[PDB]
Amino acid sequence: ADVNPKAYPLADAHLTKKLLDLVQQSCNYKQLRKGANEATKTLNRGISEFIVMAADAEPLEIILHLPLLCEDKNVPYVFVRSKQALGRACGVSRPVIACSVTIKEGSQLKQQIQSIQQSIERLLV
Amino acid sequence: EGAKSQEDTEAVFKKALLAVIGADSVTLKNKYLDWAYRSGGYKKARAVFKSLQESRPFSVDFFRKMIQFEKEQESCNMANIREYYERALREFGSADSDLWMDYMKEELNHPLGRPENCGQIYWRAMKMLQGESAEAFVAKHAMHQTGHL
Amino acid sequence: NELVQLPLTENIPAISELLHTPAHVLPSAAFLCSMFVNSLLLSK
Amino acid sequence: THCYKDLGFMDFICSLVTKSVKVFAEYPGSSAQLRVLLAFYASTIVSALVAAEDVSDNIIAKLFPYIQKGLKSSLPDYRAATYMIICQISVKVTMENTFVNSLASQIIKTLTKIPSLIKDGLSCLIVLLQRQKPESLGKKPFPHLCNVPDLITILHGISETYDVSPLLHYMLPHLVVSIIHHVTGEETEGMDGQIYKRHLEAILTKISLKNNLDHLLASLLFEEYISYSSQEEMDSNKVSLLNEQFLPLIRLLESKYPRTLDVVLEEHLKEIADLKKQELFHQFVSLSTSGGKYQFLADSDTSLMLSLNHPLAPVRILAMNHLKKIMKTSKEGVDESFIKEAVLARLGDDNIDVVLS
Amino acid sequence: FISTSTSLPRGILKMKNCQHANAERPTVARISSVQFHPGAQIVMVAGLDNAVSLFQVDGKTNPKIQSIYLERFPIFKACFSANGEEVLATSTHSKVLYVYDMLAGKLIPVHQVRGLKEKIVRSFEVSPDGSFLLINGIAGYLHLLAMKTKELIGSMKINGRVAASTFSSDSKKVYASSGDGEVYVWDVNSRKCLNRFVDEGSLYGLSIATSRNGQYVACGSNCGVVNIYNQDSCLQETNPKPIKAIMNLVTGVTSLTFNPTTEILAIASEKMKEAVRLVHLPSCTVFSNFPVIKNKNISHVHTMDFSPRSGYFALGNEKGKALMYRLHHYSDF
Amino acid sequence: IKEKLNLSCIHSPVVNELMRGIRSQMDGLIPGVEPREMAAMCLGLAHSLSRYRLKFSADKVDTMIVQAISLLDDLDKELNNYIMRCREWYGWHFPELGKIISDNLTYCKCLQKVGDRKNYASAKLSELLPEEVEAEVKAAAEISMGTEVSEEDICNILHLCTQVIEISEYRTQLYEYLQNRMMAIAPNVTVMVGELVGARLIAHAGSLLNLAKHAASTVQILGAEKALFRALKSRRDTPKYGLIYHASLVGQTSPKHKGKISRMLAAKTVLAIRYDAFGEDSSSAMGV
Amino acid sequence: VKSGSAVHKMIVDRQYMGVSKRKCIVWGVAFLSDGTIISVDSAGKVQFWDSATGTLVKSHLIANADVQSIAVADQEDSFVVGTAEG
Repeated sequence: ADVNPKAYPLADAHLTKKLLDLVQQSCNYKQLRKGANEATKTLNRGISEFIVMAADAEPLEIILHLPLLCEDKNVPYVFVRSKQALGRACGVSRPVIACSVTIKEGSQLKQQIQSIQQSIERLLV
Repeated sequence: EGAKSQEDTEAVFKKALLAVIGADSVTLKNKYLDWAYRSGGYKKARAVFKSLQESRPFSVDFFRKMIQFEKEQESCNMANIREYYERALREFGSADSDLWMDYMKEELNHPLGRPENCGQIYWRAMKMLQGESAEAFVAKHAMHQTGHL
Repeated sequence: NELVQLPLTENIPAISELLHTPAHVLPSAAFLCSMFVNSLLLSK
Repeated sequence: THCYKDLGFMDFICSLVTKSVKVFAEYPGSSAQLRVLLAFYASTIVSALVAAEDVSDNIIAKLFPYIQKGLKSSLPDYRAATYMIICQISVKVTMENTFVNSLASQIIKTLTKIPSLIKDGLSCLIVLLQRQKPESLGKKPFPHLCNVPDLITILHGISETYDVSPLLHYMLPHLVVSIIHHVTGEETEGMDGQIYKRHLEAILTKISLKNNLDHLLASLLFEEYISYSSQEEMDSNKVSLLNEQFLPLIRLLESKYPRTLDVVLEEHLKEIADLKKQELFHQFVSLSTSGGKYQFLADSDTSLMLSLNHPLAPVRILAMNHLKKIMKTSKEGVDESFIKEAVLARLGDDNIDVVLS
Repeated sequence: FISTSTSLPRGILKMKNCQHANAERPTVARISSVQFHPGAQIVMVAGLDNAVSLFQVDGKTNPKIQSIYLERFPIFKACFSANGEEVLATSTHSKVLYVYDMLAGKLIPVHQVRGLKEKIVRSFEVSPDGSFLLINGIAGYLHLLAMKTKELIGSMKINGRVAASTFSSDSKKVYASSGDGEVYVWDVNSRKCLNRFVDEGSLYGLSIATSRNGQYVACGSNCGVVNIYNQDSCLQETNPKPIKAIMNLVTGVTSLTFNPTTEILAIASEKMKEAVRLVHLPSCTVFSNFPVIKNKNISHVHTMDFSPRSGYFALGNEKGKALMYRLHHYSDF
Repeated sequence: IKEKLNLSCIHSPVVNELMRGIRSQMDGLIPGVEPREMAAMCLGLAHSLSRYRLKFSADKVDTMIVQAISLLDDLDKELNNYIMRCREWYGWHFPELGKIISDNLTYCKCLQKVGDRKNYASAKLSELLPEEVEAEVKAAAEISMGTEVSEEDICNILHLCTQVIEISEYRTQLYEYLQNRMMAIAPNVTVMVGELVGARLIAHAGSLLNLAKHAASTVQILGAEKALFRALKSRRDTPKYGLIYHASLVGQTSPKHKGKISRMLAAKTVLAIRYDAFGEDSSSAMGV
Repeated sequence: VKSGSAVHKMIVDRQYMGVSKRKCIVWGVAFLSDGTIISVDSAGKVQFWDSATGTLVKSHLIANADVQSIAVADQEDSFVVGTAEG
């Protein structure tokens, strides 16, 4: 409990494991952009499948621009509880509050990305 | 103040601030703050200061008086003392060498002060002060290091 | 039986900031001694 | 970097400080003129000791004479810089016992020269005694430590925020011995033993004892009382004097810390039983408010409290008879609650003879 | 002016390379387990070759005491009992657990445990006090067995896979780390879950260890981060904050071992060569001189152990070499 | 209603059907209310309700930030043109004054004080000018090259230079107004970069929400759009300062370190931009 | 019920102390005032769960087929289960 209500698409424990596993796979294929500034740039260039954010940023407003940009481009987005967990999945020694998986031609993760995309929109009902 | 009710004195002050808008408002705001402390208490002065803190034509006496009022109170919240100094230094920090020296002496002499902040105050004072005022601050601080103050 | 780590000079931030300021800006040694030795003590 | 890599430059800095202090010493009210320099003196040397990957014997050998020169001085800023240097040295290196003894002796003997730096000097001594090996400091500087004005009040003021355990851990074994010497013997000072007892009382009342200092104090009191009472000479009047001296201390220790002396007495029961020291144990537990529940029985070497509840029934009769004898006499070692709980517990057991008793 | 401190100094660890623990019996197979005997100068070496060997511990020669070869039993894990009179061994993909009683000279194969549905027995732990044996099962099941009679006492279930498990220092509790990054605390006497806390930044855990004095709990994860906690913090907090997160290792940590004096923590990863580190526990800083990468002898690390008084440190690798070092600070075996 | 007043209320599907019928015959049931009053009232209520739902208040609107700084530039261009006319027209009467006095406001005040060269001797300028400068001004009055002006000509010069001092007075009041509004709308931004630079950033993006959508790197180079696209097409090194060049932290530091500070400042500034745009609490603790 | 969020998810083993390819179906759930959840599944066992910690407390294997129905009396001292075998 004790989660900011502004992080509405809060994935549960089961979906969190699927998300962080796919993020870790995307790092091995060079298909991930790390950081809120880099995540914003992919949305402007229209090369992102989905956006993962961390719900435990002490001021949550520092990432709330991303949901607005995602709704314009029709890109799914979710929140996870720990920025430490998101940082380790990205392969970085520092906490990460937002990451973006990018569009790759011929990517082997296409079936897994599509299943995760379908899972995210279910949270929006 | 002498021969009329308290509410009418506040009414006179508010009308005066509407009529006088320019640099002549500087003296009016100071007398308004002094009346609030005497007619009311510390709470009345805080209410008047909050209302007037955004009307940009100011003087250093506006913030020096409020700092003195905070010191007379038994609480002496050090956070409020720094808060008044930052607002004054935002308005007159580019030219007032005395105001920077007063802020630095507050951190040393006050029982609640944090003397280790004096290093960053000196660094901030040198960059913000311009021309002769910067060199005056150097002389004033050098005098302060010895007992001549 | 328990193991306690005593404070060290380099780990304390305030002491390092005090030691990185120029000497003429620095206050008197009496204040520095109080702050330094209080930092070296174990808090309870 | 050049300060610790080149020791000639360090000697240059220290000699400059001493020379300038000596020059300004003749002019009264000239402390502020020496402010910046002394701060510079404090700022560099300490930082140099931080920067050095290892402090060698050469650095400490060069630094000690300047440390004593700073301690002997009357300028507060120069003494403060000396305290900072001492603290940093104690934090970084582990020293020989003799040199820690000699440094702590000089910190203690020159403490009262500047009355505004008593708290800083005591806190520096605490740091020194906490970061060095145990038993490094000897017994010679102990009287001068007891003669500083308002020692326990300054110690109490420090205790409100920081741990004061090393200094008390040093003082407590010496205070009890000094009290015993004062009661039975003579002291060079006129009333030194009384101020020793006053200091120990003030420590007990004001400063809370942590890190098992209560056990240490209780064990010291018990063992030293038994050791003095076990001497060849009888000294019955001296034993009575020791009893009337130790009674308030034991009672106050019981009052503030209830179970510590009980644990100490339980640990020493076997050792008292092995030798013929039952009567001394009886006297010592008679001194306390409670603890007469550990009296040995007349015929055997077992405590009353264990005798009352151990499985064998026939000797519980003797235990209850002993409790009745205690009831009829003026109770001085045992308290009301133990007796009441004992009889209410023994009303309900299986053996009817114990019920009758 | 300078003397030696009683405590272990930080920064530089004084070490000397010794003769290999398994010098008398050389092998080329992977070394699965190495362990020092609790009460005698004996080291036991086991590996993927079906042999189990026990040697007299001397820095010069390490003479062979006895070697026992099982038929088709590649040892996954072999350990001494807490009292030390018997040796327990297990294999990869085998149901039978082998118990070797040295005092009675009997080798008992425990192939059948009544009430246990587990098909294979490979991962297990022994309590410090010696009264319990815990077996890691499947579907997140933990089975508790009495040590003297090897009969099942009860079973505990966690949500998700069991990655690793360990006993408390007082042997009254069990720490089990799940496959999703969560760690459970179980009471031994009544098989009830006391608390559930989350290891920071762990997708899934690989190892866990506790200190002898009861002060520290350490968790290893896939990313190579070792988190060190106070034990009281884990018992009362759902999101405990670690004392220090060790970032030096880069690949998943598979081995954790605490020093008996609780001044050294040993961490290793088998996925990379020369991936072993030693941590000064009170300071939580890593010694800068232990893995001498110039020599290139260590390679992949599968097992680590400390002598009962920390005089020796042992290391087992994939090349069949049981490396051994002598720590000069400690003068007792 | 039942608790607050002793009154019984009935809700039912038959009630809902009755509501539908009244709405369908909305005209024809209330004779007093005109159709025009109904339509005009609907537009006013709909917009006020939508502003309430969207948290639009007089404080949250940042349009006056864009308007004030656009006007602030326009007043500067106007003031420059008129001052040159005072100096050129009065330079044919007393050319030495223009060279001595550089402050434009001080120049126009002296002209308003004293009409012709003859009156400079008797009149006093201590309040406007220092005494040694006043002596130089007084001395140059006797030895002059200028032509004598008519009475109508000197009246025209005074009226123009009077307009100058009024524009400068209002421009100061407008700048004080902008300081009030920036501290109220984005208090954290003003602590970071300042009132002027923060207002230029909002004016460039057109709104605070538009500025919030940008990344830190874009904010760093926002002003320098001409150099950015020159470098991108010709494949040269990109600019590194932008509008942030005039911020206080960038200005004070040495030219070698102005590049590192710019990206350090831009990264921290956007954090305050997001917080001011989306946060519901106006405070400067984060910015400080 | 106040905030419709899942406080706990409890994983049910597909086979009794084992794993199987066939998915486990929880056919009925009954809840007691003390805090225990009683569940019946297709694996043939009746299981007790604790709501506070979200962990299994006890399992009872009673049939070789699906256990499909649960019912609890108003006084929570007795309950009844019905299985696929009749």
